[PDB]
Amino acid sequence: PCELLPVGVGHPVQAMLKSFTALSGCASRGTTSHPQEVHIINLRKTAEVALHLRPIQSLHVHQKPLVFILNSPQPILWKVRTEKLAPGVKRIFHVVEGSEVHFEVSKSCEVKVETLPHGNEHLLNWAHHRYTAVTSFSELRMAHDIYIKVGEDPVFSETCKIDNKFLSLNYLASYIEPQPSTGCVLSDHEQEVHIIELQAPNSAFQVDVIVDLRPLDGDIPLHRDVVLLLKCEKSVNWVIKAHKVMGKLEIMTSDTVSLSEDTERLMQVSKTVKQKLPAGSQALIQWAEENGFNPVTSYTNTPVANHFNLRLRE
Repeated sequence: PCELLPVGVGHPVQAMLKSFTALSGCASRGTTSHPQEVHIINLRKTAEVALHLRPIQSLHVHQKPLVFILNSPQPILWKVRTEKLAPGVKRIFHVVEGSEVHFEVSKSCEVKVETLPHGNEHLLNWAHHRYTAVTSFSELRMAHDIYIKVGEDPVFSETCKIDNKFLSLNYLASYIEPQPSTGCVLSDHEQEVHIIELQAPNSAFQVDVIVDLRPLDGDIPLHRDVVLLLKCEKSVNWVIKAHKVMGKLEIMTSDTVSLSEDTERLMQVSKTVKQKLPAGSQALIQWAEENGFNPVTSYTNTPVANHFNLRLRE
């Protein structure tokens, strides 16, 4: 009695794809002997971007003058959020026409509108003409939030040589995109059994696929037993993150399973034993019903995702 269909917003399982948007970059300690730090962001395709700023781990407070060169193909409204950045310090922002910068405030700070080149090397050259040395360069495929850790890190060489394989935890951007699925809702004894069949987690091997478990409500914690049948064509590590749900948790899969500390505390997780599950909705619902997991609540088939939001009834 499972009529498989493209799922709607009410389906209990909602798939998402999380990704880091870095394309290329560099970092340098070469600004140490210069009066200011220069950080370049080169964004690729009104748009709003939150720019989170904090010092590198080896610094308690950051007080060195800052220069941000914020390049984008279309205008952007920048929202600057800072933590442990000393007030009253001269911080400059170079943006494109139509772009603006807003802060969580006039005190040694200005926004300059520029004509900026689009090529990475040309933008780096534009910066070298105004400042002798640059602290970081990050080319990004887009983003909702950009996280920059300011300060001259000693691990870096003296120059900024852009590299398409460069990655620093100091300069990161995150993007989360909802993904479509097919599936069906079928239905008891304060238990829910959910079958998630993922075709691909993104060819990055043994990557994490998060299963986030919460009440649909969000304000009221639930007493519910949960059974998860997790199947993937590729090798994945299923990461279980339960919130505001207490009960038995049974996981059926041939893959490895990581449990969050909150999950092990909230729920009574049965020792996961590797289960060889069949493929397809028909064979998976039948397997569940034959191994004492009755009734099945839902089945979800997802072509691509590395994050699932499972919301339990009431």
